Amino acid sequence: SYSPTSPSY
Amino acid sequence: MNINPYFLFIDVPIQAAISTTFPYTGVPPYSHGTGTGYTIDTVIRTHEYSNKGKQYISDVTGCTMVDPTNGPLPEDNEPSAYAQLDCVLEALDRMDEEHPGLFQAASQNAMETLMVTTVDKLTQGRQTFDWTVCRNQPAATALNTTITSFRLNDLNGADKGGLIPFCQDIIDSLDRPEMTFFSVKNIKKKLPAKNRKGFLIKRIPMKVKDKITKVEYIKRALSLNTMTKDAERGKLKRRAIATAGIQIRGFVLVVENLAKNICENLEQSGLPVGGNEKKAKLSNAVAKMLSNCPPGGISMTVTGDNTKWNECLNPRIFLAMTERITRDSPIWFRDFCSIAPVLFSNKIARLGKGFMITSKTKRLKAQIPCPDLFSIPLERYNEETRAKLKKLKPFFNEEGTASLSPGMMMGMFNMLSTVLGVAALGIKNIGNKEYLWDGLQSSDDFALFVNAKDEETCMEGINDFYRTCKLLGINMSKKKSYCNETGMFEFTSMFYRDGFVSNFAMELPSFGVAGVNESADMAIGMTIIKNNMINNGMGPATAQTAIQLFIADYRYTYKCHRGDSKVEGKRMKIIKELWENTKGRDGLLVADGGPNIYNLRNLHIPEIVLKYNLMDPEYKGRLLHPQNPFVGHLSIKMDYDAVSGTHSWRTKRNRSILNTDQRNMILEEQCYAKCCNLFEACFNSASYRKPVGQHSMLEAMAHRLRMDARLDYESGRMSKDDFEKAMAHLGEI
Amino acid sequence: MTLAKIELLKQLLRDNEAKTVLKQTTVDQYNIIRKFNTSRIEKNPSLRMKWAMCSNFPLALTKGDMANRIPLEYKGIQLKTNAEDIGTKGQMCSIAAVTWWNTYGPIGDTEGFERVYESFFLRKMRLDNATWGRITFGPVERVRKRVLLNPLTKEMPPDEASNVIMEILFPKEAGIPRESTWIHRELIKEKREKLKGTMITPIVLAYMLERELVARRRFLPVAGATSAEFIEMLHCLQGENWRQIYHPGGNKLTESRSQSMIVACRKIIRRSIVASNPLELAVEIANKTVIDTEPLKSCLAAIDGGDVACDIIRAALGLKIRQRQRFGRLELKRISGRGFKNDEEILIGNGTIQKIGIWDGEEEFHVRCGECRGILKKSKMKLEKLLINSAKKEDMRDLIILCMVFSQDTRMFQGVRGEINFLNRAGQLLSPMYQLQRYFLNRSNDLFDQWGYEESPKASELHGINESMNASDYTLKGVVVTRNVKVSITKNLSLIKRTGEVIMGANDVSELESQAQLMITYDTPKMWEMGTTKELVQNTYQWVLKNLVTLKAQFLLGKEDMFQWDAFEAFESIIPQKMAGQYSGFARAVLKQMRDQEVMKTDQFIKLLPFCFSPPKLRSNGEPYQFLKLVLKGGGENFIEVRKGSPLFSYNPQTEVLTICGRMMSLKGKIEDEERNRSMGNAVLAGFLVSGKYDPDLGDFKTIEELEKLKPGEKANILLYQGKPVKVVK
Amino acid sequence: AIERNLARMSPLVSVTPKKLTWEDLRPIGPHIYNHELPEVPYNAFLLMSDELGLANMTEGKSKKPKTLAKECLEKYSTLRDQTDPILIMKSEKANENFLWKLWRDCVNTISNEEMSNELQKTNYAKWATGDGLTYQKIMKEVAIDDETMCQEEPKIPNKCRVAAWVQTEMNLLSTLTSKRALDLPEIGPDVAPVEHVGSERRKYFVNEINYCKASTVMMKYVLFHTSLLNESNASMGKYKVIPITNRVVNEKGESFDMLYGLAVKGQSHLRGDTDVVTVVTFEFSSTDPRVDSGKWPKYTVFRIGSLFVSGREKSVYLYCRVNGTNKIQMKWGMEARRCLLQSMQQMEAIVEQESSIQGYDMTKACFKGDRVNSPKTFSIGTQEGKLVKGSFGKALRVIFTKCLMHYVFGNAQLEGFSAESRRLLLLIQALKDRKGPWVFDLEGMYSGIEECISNNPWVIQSAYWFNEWLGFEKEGSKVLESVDE
Amino acid sequence: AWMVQRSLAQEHGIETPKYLADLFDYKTKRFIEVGITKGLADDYFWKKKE
RNA sequence: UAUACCUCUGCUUC
RNA sequence: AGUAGUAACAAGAG
Repeated sequence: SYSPTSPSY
Repeated sequence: MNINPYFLFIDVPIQAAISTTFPYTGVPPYSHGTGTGYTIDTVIRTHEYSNKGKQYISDVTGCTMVDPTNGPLPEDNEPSAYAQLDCVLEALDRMDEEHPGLFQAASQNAMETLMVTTVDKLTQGRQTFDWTVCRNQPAATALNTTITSFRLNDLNGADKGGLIPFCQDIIDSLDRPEMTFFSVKNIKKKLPAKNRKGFLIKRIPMKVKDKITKVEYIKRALSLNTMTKDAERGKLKRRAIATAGIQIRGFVLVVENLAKNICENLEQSGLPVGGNEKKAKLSNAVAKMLSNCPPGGISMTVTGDNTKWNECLNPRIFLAMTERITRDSPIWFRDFCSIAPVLFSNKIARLGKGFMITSKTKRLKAQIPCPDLFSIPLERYNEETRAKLKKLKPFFNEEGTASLSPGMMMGMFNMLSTVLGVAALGIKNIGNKEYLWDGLQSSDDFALFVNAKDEETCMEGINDFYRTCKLLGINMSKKKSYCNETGMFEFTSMFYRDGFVSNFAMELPSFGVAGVNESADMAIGMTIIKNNMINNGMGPATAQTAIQLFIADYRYTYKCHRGDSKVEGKRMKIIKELWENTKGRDGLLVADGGPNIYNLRNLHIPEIVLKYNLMDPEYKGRLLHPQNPFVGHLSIKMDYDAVSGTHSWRTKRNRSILNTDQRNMILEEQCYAKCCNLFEACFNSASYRKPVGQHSMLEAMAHRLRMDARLDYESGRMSKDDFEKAMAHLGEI
Repeated sequence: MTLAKIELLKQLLRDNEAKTVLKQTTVDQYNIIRKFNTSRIEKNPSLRMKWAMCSNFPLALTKGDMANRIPLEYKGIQLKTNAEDIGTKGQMCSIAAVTWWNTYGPIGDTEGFERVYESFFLRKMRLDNATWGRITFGPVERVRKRVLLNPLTKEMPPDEASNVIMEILFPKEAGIPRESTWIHRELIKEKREKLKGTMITPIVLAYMLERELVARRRFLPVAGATSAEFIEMLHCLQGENWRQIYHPGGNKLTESRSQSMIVACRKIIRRSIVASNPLELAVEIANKTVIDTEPLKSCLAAIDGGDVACDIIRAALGLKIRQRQRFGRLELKRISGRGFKNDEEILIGNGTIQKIGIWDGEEEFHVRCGECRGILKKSKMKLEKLLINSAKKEDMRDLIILCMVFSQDTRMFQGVRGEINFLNRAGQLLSPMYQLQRYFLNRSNDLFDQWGYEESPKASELHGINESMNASDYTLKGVVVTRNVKVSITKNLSLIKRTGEVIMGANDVSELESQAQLMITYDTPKMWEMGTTKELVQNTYQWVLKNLVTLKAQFLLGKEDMFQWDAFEAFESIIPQKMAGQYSGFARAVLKQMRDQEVMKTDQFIKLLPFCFSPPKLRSNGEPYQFLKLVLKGGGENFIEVRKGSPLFSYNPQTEVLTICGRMMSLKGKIEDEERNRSMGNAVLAGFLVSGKYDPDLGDFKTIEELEKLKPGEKANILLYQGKPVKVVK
Repeated sequence: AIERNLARMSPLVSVTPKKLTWEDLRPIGPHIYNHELPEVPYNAFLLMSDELGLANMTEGKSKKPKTLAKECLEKYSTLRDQTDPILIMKSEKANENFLWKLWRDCVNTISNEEMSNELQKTNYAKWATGDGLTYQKIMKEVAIDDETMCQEEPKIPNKCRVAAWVQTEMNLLSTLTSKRALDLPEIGPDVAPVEHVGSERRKYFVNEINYCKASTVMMKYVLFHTSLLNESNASMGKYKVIPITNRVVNEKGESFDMLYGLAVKGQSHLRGDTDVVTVVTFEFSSTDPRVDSGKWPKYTVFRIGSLFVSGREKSVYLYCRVNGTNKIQMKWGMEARRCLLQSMQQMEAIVEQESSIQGYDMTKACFKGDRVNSPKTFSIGTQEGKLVKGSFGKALRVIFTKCLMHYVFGNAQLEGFSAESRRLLLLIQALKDRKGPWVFDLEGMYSGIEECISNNPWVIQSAYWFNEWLGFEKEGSKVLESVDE
Repeated sequence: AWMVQRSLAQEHGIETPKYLADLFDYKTKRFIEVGITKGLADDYFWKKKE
């Protein structure tokens, strides 16, 4: 199970 | 943090990610209104490139002709149409000395094909300029109007069946003093009615004989229609494209078949090479030019492109090409192949609709036809069109057409012009300088390779190629073309970089719904995925996504969402009943709100074949009812694999014709259709195989039905009643 | 029905329009008036279909009773309208009419449907009955070749197929009988029985028949498998960077095993040659090789096909070896005599010099061509005897012709007229002998006349024949028609016989590396070893980069410890054996420069380290062979440039990125600090160093022939890559 | 003859070749940096980043569009009942009264109890639709005599300068959210390992796009054009109100039905493909137009309440605008989901190439990293004059956004720019690889490129991005210039 | 003519002549080939039998 | 002029 | 107005 992330959220 | 999508090119090189530089998810530019400004542009520019040659008035047509061939050579880089015959012939001799036997064999193969080729061949020409009505029509109708017209002038070459007598009638019809032809006009007739007043007026049409004088017919026979090209990608400003008449089609077919037979055996021509094979040609052609000069040999590849390709190549050169190529063939075939260039050498260009003038004060508009083009002060046109109309005068005809001796149209002699481009590649050297060039040609796009010891020589070898092409009427684009060291290049939107990269964006529009019908579009949509996985480098995940996205576009377009889902619609209301009625729901097609059972492995299998075992007997019996009404009378560019079921339907005919003067053609069509439908009932193979015979169409049906009657009686099918009745009917016929 | 046709014909002839149409229009012109219509060519059907589906009644219906069984509405939904269509003259309807018909319409006869569309159903069972294997990630070379897309029932040309279709569906309208009818009489008899009771339209049957008869051959990128039942699954079999082992269902052809069997054995041999004890590798691999489903042992045992490469493996495993040759249509087997090919220039009959490989020495073969059989005896360009049997005329004729051409007789060579250098239909130059085969099979009158005749055998069992394949007293010179019808293998893969003679040469297999027909597989570790050039090039350099930590460290310690690794044997099987030692001695010396001197280049160390496996070969002087580029087998692309980058290998020092056959690799974090302004001349020629920079007084850029002849301690100019002059000393 | 003609031909006939150097590559489009010009305005069909969707929790199954907009406005009735117009900004040639009357007519028509979504053919609807504005056709004989009639001088696009709203659109459309919008249907079951690799790859590739902003903007364009084309053929003469619909699912798995605004369909007797049907958009928003006024000269903005967006209060605006589309562009909107494939293929190629190098499925490695390898990193953009490393996911979305912007701003200026600029791209790659590239008439290349930079936002911003990228490559070329030498 | 010849041969259930015949007798169920010679009839007869 | 708040048309070319 | 962009639509026809 993939949940994308980022350094602006 | 400002995001920049161009910074992807720091990591991944441009060829590796070339798909991202093509905006093919977006919209292509369409044309609006008239293309007369674009057509006049081409007329002015075509003569602009050949105005220093020889002007003379044609005593046949009465038109202003210009001739650049064997004229003064250019002293500038402006597109030159001034080709030199000797240099073309030498380039052809070099091609013959390196490819001997091809020139005569291609002429014999074409000549042997021509003899077998029939008249019906001309029906597959798509849109054709009908000289009788002066409109673009279907090729089949344009051909029929010409045969019926020819019959009124006592020219029955089509009755023999072969193409030769028909093409003989065409060159013979030029000599006729007055060419008669049909033109339909209406008649009122009181048909008996039950309408208070006991009658009804229905306008029955009837044909009328109409005449044109010899000169006005020759002009129409030499004329070419024009219109703007829609959906031309990768370009800002639009341009014009032409359409030819029925006379010249037969002669072009031979010249292109002749030039095809030449291009097939040439190794430095990319035509008619299939896109998949073009890499097999290019990658190996590159491999040769790589390992050829080891010692400091700078092999350079030139990404080429030609400017004014059609507007500079002269028919007069193409005529000399046929005369050289048909050296060994007999005289009748030499005269046959010469006709098509001769017609293009004296051709006439039509200028489309015209120009629309308006007044913003009164809110009015009106089109000015090309005949009335000059029935108005030139100040009332806009600034640019005022300049065009002044330059058009010397080449303008009274009846509203433009004379145009030099230049070709967009897509006419594709093969034969490729030959001339290959002939430029065949020289390879000039003056025994230290270099050797080679390349691949395909109409206006070429790829030149140049090997030499130092790059200063390469650029002179390219310059020698540039100056050579000028003598052939071929102009290289200094602006668009560019040169680099061999290893990567571009050719017809195919990007080499130590191997041709995949360019998925080019094929992306094809993934959508095609527009044939539910049954066909499904097969087409899965096949496009299958093919793009193989050829255009699409992985399994992106391919499985395309399987989903197509079904999405397929279900909204054809309004056939899942039967269990609760999407509302006229069809969906019946789909939800079919979902509740059917037991084998996985057997239902998507067109009937069924589930999508496709995946990577079964793309090549039709949907009806996949789910056949899962269907209910009543569902497959209704879905595949042999005599169902939705599939019409079928008859045997890419093809597909699909089953002929109820979803293999055809749409309604365009009804706009109903309220125009061309209603006649509906009764004209259905009259033929009734005869052909009965002829097909007499001859079941007529749908499959082309029937042959110069005898009467009725005779074939009469004899066949007589034998069917005689055999059905003597075998024991018809009684004496039905046999004597059948012979009594046939006796009257 | 005949009465209804004639009645409809009479009613139609009442119309003066139709009567004149039927009398004036010809049977040829039927093809024109059928395509006459007001219909226009849809230039944007994707758009027009989306537009037409938002309208009420876009579909058109055929006028008939079945159309009338559809109601005008259904529970408020408007199915169809009264207004007719222009083309069909039937009621126009909506897309809901289709869904209604499928739900509440008449249940029709679908008997025969599975036999009509058999061609498609055979795809379903070829997928249902199939079994998938392993998916593996790694490079693949794709060769773009013309291949058959779908498997056929019996392949024919269009002209031949149409007549067969015509005989099946419309026998009364076939016209002139053709020879195809007699050839395919059982295929007609079969299709006539299968497609008898169905109600589906003939035009549909002719379309399905034409699919399973006429061939669709198109260019596609392929690797490994090239059979039709594999091509149809080509999308799943392979990619540019991945492979998928696939085993289709149903029966497979015997000839298809023969094609792959040869390529399999050759590829086994080409690898095991370079490594010492070839027999050990050849048996290790061949035991665990698979052709689709069958192992190579079983295929070699059951199939009596073979060739040079095939037999060599049969010996290495066990069981007999069949020395059988195939000359186009003629199939041979070797009774005795081992000939040897020699290239000579023969001035053939028409008057042209031709380079042809003549077979010296005496030979004897057991021959067979189609149905005719016999025994052949030949020598260097001479038919000594030809004892054949009686059979069909075309088989007896072609057997004698194929024996005359295969024997390379001077009476055959001096019997050519006109030209015999014609290409095939695609445009490819055929080989010298096959050109003569294609010519004399057609034009045999020049051969029979130039051959000569002699007395027939007067023994009771023997007979003679003449030009027209009939018994005669004056037989052809050397022709006779008769009424009567252990081994071991070396370390270096040459077969020896008990008497000491050698019958199979390891250096006798063909170098032509063609594509197989079925799925070639190697049930072993290290499959890549039996791979294509670029597959091995890319894998090899990956094995280098993967172990660059220890290999670069051990190069400062272990002198010649690294140069021979397990992985590099595969890379050597690529290299031309006539240059392997020359490259190795050069690559080792350039590498030893960077070792013993203080000038290292990791991008070069990675480039040349694989070339150093094969035992080196220096010059007479002791200096190695200098090179610009190290060429590899197959294709002009495959070479590693020493100074410049190359299609197989290049390095980008801005990003510190290495390109190996397209794929990107990063060297960042594995490079020394002093490699900024470290010229490349110090690892281009063995025993050379950069002193200064291009001095015009030294002259031009000196070639290898000059550089090798330069004396030690002598300056000269060298050009690295375009635009980088350097001044180098020995 | 060839050689004898080449002797007598003039020397002026030549190719004038010159070897390409980096200083010869001058930034393309010098006029876009000039402040004397007006900055390019927002000209898309619908809003993208500034949108504001009114949510409504449902079962997750299709309902009628009017009933959906009714129940959405039932939940957020404070804005629906607002009949008091608070006008913030106004388009030059617009009519406050007509537009607001239209908005109220739409709101009330959709809110009513009856079935039909038809709108009364009022005087304000006839202005916003442009009734009767077509000119009357007359005979050629009359127009020839009428000397006041003339051929119109053609409207040429204006020369606009760079605007930062494009940059911000790109920045925001590429970012992640908590809301999945795609409607991807089912497929057959996986059997072959390739299908299991592809399915496992989709979990990484697809949901990377699905969760981002551009995915919802795309689905909005698609589903809207899908119904806008259906009304345009079914109800031709009837003015109709169409809602801007899109179903959405959050990370917890609850179906939110979003409503971004309401639109007025014009009169749609569309014969030709290029025939226009004017559409009037009334769209919700949280953006104050006075912040970036240069962005909204085509829009007319109201202020119709407030909402608790991210906990705190936010002012709700109503962006009103008269717009237009045609049969072609509505179709290409229905076929706009293909913006996935163009970006998903491009990056799956990098995953497959990386799997070739290391011989196993490098999908998880590229995205997240793993035991052996680190995560794939790309130069994603700038920040105060220096590079920034973005992850594989971001580089995926940046392309997907770029592919969406190719459609939303797709016209002849884009085609002409992309094509002619792609030539100047390839030359730069040759210079990057050091393949000594030569050019024959570079001014011709620039003249062909620069004529396509007029008033397309994406073209003008790509020309700016191209010159920033071209500038950063020139600093890297200082590495290669002095290698060896 | 070929349609007649094939329809007769197929209906009567016999082989189709490889060349085009001239007549066909319904009572005999046999195709007929007419020949008009100048000199002897026996010369033209056995040549057709080939 | 009238029928005509009617009728036909949505790629059907003048 | 607006769509749009080197010329059109913003209904046409009887």
